[PDB]
Amino acid sequence: GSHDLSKWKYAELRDTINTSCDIELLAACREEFHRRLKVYHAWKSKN
Amino acid sequence: FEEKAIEKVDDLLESYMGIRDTELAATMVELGKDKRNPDELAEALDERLGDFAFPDEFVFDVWGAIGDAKVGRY
Repeated sequence: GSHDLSKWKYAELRDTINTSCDIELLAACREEFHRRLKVYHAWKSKN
Repeated sequence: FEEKAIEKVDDLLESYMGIRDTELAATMVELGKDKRNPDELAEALDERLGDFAFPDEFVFDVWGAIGDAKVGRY
């Protein structure tokens, strides 16, 4: 969605994931949830 | 100071990202301990940990948290 989903708390994401029936919002939250872990992966392997 | 600061911040990490890291959190404490406003903190976070896209409210809570540590709010 045209939400700025970087503003959301980790709780927020996980919750709307297994609550919402909005498929668009779903994929969007699932992606954000991913992004943050992907970025943390990139930081870990460097330092 | 610093030890209680890291905790307060690492908790803010967990609540943002779902993971926990006393190191990454300490990087952030060290980064912004001696700044003068949340923007200076933001500018320094952007240097190294830029890719996280840390939201303003996060950068506020970290500014807030580190502030509380120099005071004794624990």
